Amino acid sequence: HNMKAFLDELKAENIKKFLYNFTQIPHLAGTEQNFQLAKQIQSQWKEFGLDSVELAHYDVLLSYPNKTHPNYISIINEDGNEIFNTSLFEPPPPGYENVSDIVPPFSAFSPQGMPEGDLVYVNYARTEDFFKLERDMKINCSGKIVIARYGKVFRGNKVKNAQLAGAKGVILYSDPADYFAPGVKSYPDGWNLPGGGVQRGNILNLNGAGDPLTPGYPANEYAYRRGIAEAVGLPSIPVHPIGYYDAQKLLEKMGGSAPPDSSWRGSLKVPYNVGPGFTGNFSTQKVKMHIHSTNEVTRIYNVIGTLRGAVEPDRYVILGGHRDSWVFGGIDPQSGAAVVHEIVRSFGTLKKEGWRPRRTILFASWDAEEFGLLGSTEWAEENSRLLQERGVAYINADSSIEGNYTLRVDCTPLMYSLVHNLTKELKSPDEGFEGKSLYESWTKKSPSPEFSGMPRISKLGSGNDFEVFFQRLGIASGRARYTKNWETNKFSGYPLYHSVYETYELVEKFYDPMFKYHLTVAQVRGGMVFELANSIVLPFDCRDYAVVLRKYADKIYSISMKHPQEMKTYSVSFDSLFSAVKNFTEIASKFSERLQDFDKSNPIVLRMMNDQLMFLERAFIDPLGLPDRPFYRHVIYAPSSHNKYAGESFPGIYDALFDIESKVDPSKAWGEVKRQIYVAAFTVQAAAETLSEVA
Amino acid sequence: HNMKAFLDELKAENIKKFLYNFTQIPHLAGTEQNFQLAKQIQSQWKEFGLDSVELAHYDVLLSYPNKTHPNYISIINEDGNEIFNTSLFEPPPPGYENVSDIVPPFSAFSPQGMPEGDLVYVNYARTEDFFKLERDMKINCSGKIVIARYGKVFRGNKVKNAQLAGAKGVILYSDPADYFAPGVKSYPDGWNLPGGGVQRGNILNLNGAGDPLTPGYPANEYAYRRGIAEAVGLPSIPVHPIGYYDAQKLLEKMGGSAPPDSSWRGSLKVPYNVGPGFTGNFSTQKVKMHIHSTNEVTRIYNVIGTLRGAVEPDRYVILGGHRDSWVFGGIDPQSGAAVVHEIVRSFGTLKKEGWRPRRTILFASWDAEEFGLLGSTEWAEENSRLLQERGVAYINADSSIEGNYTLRVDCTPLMYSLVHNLTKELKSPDEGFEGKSLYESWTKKSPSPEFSGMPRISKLGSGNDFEVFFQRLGIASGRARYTKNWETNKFSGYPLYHSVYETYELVEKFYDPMFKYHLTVAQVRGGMVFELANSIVLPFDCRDYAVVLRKYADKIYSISMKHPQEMKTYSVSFDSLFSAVKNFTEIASKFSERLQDFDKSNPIVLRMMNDQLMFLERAFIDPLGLPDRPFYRHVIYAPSSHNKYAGESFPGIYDALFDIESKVDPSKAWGEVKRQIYVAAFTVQAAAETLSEVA
Amino acid sequence: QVQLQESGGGSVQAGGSLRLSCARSGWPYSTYSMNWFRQAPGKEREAVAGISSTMSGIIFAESKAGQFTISQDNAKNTVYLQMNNLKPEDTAIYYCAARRDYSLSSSSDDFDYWGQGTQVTVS
Amino acid sequence: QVQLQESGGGSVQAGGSLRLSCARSGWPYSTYSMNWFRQAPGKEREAVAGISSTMSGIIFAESKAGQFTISQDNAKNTVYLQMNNLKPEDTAIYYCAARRDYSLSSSSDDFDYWGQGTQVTVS
Ligand SMILES: *[C@@H]1O[C@H](CO)[C@@H](O)[C@H](O)[C@H]1NC(C)=O
Ligand SMILES: *[C@@H]1O[C@H](CO)[C@@H](O)[C@H](O)[C@H]1NC(C)=O
Ligand SMILES: *[C@@H]1O[C@H](CO)[C@@H](O)[C@H](O)[C@H]1NC(C)=O
Ligand SMILES: *[C@@H]1O[C@H](CO)[C@@H](O)[C@H](O)[C@H]1NC(C)=O
Ligand SMILES: *[C@@H]1O[C@H](CO)[C@@H](O)[C@H](O)[C@H]1NC(C)=O
Ligand SMILES: *[C@@H]1O[C@H](CO)[C@@H](O)[C@H](O)[C@H]1NC(C)=O
Ligand SMILES: [Ca+2]
Ligand SMILES: [Ca+2]
Ligand SMILES: [Cl-]
Ligand SMILES: [Zn+2]
Ligand SMILES: [Zn+2]
Ligand SMILES: [Zn+2]
Ligand SMILES: [Zn+2]
Repeated sequence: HNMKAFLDELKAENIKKFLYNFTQIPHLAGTEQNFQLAKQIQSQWKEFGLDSVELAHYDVLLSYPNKTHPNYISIINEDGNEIFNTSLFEPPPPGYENVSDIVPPFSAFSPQGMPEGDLVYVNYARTEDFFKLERDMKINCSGKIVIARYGKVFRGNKVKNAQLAGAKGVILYSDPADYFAPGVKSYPDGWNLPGGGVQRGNILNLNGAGDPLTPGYPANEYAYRRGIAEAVGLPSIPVHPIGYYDAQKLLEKMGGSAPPDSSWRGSLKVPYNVGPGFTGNFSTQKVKMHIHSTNEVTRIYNVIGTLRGAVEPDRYVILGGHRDSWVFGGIDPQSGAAVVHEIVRSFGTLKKEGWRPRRTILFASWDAEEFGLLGSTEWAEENSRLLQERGVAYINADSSIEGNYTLRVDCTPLMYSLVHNLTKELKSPDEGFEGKSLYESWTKKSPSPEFSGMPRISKLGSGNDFEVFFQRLGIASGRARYTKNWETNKFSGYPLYHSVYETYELVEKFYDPMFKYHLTVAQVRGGMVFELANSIVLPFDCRDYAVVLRKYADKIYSISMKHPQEMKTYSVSFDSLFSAVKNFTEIASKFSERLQDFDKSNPIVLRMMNDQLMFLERAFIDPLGLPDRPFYRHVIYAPSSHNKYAGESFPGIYDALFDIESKVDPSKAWGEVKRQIYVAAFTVQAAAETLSEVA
Repeated sequence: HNMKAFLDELKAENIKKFLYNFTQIPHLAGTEQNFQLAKQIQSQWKEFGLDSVELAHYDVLLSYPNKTHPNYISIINEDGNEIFNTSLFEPPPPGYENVSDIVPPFSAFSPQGMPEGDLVYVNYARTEDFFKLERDMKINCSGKIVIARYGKVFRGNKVKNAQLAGAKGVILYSDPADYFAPGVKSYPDGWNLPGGGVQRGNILNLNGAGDPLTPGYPANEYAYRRGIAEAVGLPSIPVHPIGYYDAQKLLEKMGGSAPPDSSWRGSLKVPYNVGPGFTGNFSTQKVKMHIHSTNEVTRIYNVIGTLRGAVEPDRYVILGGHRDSWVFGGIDPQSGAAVVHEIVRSFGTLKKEGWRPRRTILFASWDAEEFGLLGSTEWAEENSRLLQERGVAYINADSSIEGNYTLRVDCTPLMYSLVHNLTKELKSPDEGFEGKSLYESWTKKSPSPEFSGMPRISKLGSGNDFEVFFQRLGIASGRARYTKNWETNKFSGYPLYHSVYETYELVEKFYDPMFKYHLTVAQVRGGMVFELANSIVLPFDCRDYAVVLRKYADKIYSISMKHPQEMKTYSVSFDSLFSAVKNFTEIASKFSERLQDFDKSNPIVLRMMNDQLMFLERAFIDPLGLPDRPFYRHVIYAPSSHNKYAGESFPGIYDALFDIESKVDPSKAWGEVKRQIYVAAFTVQAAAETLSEVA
Repeated sequence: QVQLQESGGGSVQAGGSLRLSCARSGWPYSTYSMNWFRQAPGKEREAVAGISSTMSGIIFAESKAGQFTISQDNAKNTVYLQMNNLKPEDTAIYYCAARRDYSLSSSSDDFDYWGQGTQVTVS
Repeated sequence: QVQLQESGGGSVQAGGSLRLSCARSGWPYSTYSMNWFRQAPGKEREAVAGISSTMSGIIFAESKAGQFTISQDNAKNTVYLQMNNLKPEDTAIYYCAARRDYSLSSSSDDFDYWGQGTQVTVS
């Protein structure tokens, strides 16, 4: 009946029990254990009180290693004696030795082959590293194996850059300079990465395609699948990840040119040379990959639960999240999966007491997310014609604890205000803020760089289940989770990310001993969904969108102004974008004024205003999409192409301007820049006119 | 207050006066007179009672002849003496000699050039004709001037086929065998086409792209326009149309090979030879084209008027129609324009007495339709994000009278029931039906080929302002008019189509002396819009869609079954499509039962149901679109690629199957067929599931 | 009535150029087309070149197309016919032939209003 | 307690092949790393080849890449070290070294649990 009852119904002990449940056997996607977990989730959600629970299923292309023929990297002398062999598997965490179906570390969707060549250190394998490699260091990767370090970019971009350079193969490794927090013991006696720990993950470049074999349509039984040679974003070279215990042996013999800069140097006791091949003593010795992993179309299952809306049953508020894991998923994703389970239980007990939401709530335990967000993307593709007309908002729930310091929220500007209000009502679990709202602790620990007294809220990027809903469909999304100190730690993710050591004991001892942070994240997400699906008027604010639009326009304008002579010569102008932003500001102000004064008793007019707020977000969607990326259609927040995961807003103009000084034909590039400016200005003006007076 | 008052308010004398007003000076698009007519329409609609009337304006690429250098096709001897010159203009109709700004006949968007070569008769320039020339008749049209005859296809396809054949230029002409009704005198003393009469029209192949220079976005002031060399669907060879009085002189000297068949032969007293060049006496003589027409970006104006909805102002019911003409447009489009004007006047005189529609009515006088549907397409592009969420239905009103025999309706299956009901209420103006409903006269004169007792309703194709709303946006559309006896006259269009002789006297004397047929068409369109925008529940029926879907599936299945060995070898199956159709039938039945039993008093539930009905049509839209045609997105009713204007439903599968026995790789073609079957089945199933229970 | 007043006759030796101009007085119809007929002293009547009110023309004498050209102006309701490099066989009588239909034909029967005629002698 | 039982001792002439198999008993820890240290009668101590519980191996004596090979099995909890084309200079004492951390190193100081030793006299 009240949100306070729902918030007080959540319990940390239930989160603890669910996390213990989901983190005892491997739950890799496409396996039998994942199917059993999906069945258990369906049964428990049916018992909790959900109106309906179903197991949607799809047949998607997954990748598995050959259990008979393990993958490994070797060092071969002139006669190919294989003097050094890499580790075949990570040592199992204590209390899990007898557990079976622990897959060895591998890069999903890597092709096969036996490539031989010389090693070339490429640092983080970014575009800048390949530039300093090529246009400064006079060194060619073509025909050579390239070894890189995890961090600062997605693995897919690493492999794509290595392919463009012409390398035979990629060896990804994790350096202690980026995944070993100082003063922290390794996993058996702490939360740092040991020498055998290896990070997993796909190396695909689908650009929001979903299933590689079915671009644009769901992979049901009666589906036509293209050839693998014609598949979307399939890597063409073998890739295999190792721990730093083995990269130490790989890079110790490395000789040739010295590292360009101390930035390229890591923390391993290694000269960190870049020159192809080893020292002249071991110049003859080469590196041979051994990758035999195969691809196969297997069946994945998403659990979809429905709680019908009392007043507006067609409006869907979705609480997503994925269930597939790599080995045990003690944090990713079962930490958020337990929170989702407990939120469902609280909703179900409120339903059993007699309560019903005003708007329909769709819960979703996705699958095969670690394989390219396959399950959620395919489900959204199947139900796109429904979600585009009925999707209020989406609330992603991935791994909820990343560190015990402060909250972290990534959401669309339409939710900012709501977030703040909810964060004002809750309580701060952090020390030094007992008896105080979580809002003030979040603000003090994470101040906004552009405001005072307001907490920092980052942008919504990609790489999770919200991607299909937000970047293609255009449904308002939000994520909230606890993380590390943004400034002090300075390392990517967490040391045991996507590792065999991501067990339950790690979360129980080194990340959340009392599950108060899990409880707080559960309260945040549950109250967010509650206010989204229960408020009479949708808790959306457009003035925040106007403000951030002006900020993004100024940023892109400065980036363009970096080339004043070129813009003057080709008459590149940004007046249209600024006029569109100003008109959006004015129209949003007038729409908010109408919202403040209107009869809420009349259901039809209230539906009118709520539909306007709903479709404001969809107004930014470009039907044609970004160039070469038809499945990225969000004009404002789509991921960039070149500097993805670190890119700026207005991805079209930003991508057009990127490295524009290196183009062979400046006129064509600046014409493309003008075209993207025109597209952005028209999209902003149209999204503004969406909020104008209705006839 | 009542539809009966609205229908009784419409008068034939007002139609006559409006037609007289609009059919006295030239109103070619982009000229000053068109702008003055737009201003007059705005002022009169404001006086009638419309809430707001605006002049939307765009800058689109139009084509005009050089008034200093007229176009004409010549015959040159060995020394190029130009022994025969074509007619520079057609004689003005009587009483219109002093009228100025009468543009000479020309094919819009034809490039320039002075090509020389020999002549090849290509009948109607269809694909089958070129197949007959090259596969059977051993004729290479490359390097030769192609002359064709108007009919049975679109001019754009004629020019495209001539381009693929490799011709230098195209000469279009109207044969008396296709535009001269027997026993009918020419225009000065009848309604038949004289020898000077020339049909005009664009020769573009935009595939629903609108403005050639701005594909996908409106042509506002801050727009980036591609180079004309990179423009969409621009002809690459000169094209110029003539009358048969000059084509007789062109073809009398024609020699070489005999005509393939009497089907190729027309009615002119010429041998109708196909052989390149003239006979032996005039073999040296050649034909030289003189085309200097130019392209230029000019401003066009659409007139948009709004009547705000009393209960649901956000739902737009649109009554479209275009205002641009070629010379005077006595029928095309000023008959529909006068009907729209009188409908607006009746709506306004009902509004001035307190009445207001339940849903918003948007009236639209489009522009530059004869130039590629430019005005309506650009306006829809600008307002796409509004129409996709608010567009109930669109009613196109082009030329109203095509003949005095019987009614003709082309609409989506969602309107069939409504189309029947209104037609039962109205009266039949036809002879032998005094005091009889329009329904029975329409049924007897135009029986449905499949059913009995139901009038024939054809499909919704393309080539008019409904195209952008239906084939891309996915808004339910409908057209009604009066036409000729389908089974007797057997000639395309009408003799004076797109001609200088399409004057007011023609309509007043030989097509509608008493304007009772115009009155009946006005009643049909007005009552259709009235019931569409005024009914509590939208008058849409999905069972008709299910029935026609099954019929189309059977037809495409038979066309595929024409190749049983190939389908058996490649395992081509249609079971998915049939299962989708069956599920659509069952879900439509259940949804109709729910429509019969639901509380209309509750406004929220009624809004839910009407939203489902509205978005049923939109569910058929494919976001990716048909291959090579991103702007044709209707899965069921999109125009075909090869045999357009005569094609079948499910255009993807039909196009894939077309000439599949001539493909070099049968496996690839049959895989494409399977892919299109998969796409169609998924689209049908999704559109069915949009009518399922709402959570 | 309609009178096709002919003028421009002369007698010039071979290689000369003659101008045969004629007006169209009293023509009440909106549409017209007329032709220049040539009859040799010892032969039949044959067409040479016709023009129409639609600004369309043709020369039927393809053998001597370069020598003969036809032009008109509706402002003067007049039509001129130009000789090039005259030859002795061009000595003939030239008639006007005007008719309602805006077509071009070599048949003398289709024309009802005929011109006065003009002798042309080439030595 | 942990004991490294050694075997495979043999004074085979030049070109012979020996299997030095050693078993690890009483190892309580989950992980392990073990190494083969060869000491010549007149030289110091150096590493030859090492293997880990992660099924990772390395050969330290690069000159003997083909002659010497290492292969461990945890089912019998032992490791095998194979000779090829033995040479007189290979006459030495071979020790087994075991350590907690599952890395591979040539340092004799890291290893604590040391083997019994085995004499090999290649003649
Ligand atoms: C694994 O490798 C073996 C080696 O021959 C092969 O027989 C087997 O088919 C492979 N497994 C696959 C490809 O699934
Ligand atoms: C938990 O908090 C303590 C105290 O701030 C910190 O030392 C420790 O590293 C944290 N553990 C994490 C972030 O896993
Ligand atoms: C029409 O042709 C004349 C001939 O030279 C040219 O001067 C003029 O520019 C042309 N008009 C155009 C291109 O609009
Ligand atoms: C009008 O109707 C009469 C009688 O059927 C018919 O002869 C005439 O051709 C019609 N006129 C048209 C169709 O323009
Ligand atoms: C045809 O037109 C050209 C150019 O206007 C002119 O020179 C020629 O004399 C004309 N010929 C005829 C027969 O009208
Ligand atoms: C490396 O693996 C290969 C294949 O299993 C094997 O033949 C070789 O002896 C191994 N080498 C080492 C040093 O473990
Ligand atoms: Ca897919
Ligand atoms: Ca456009
Ligand atoms: Cl129409
Ligand atoms: Zn995750
Ligand atoms: Zn993950
Ligand atoms: Zn029209
Ligand atoms: Zn038209």
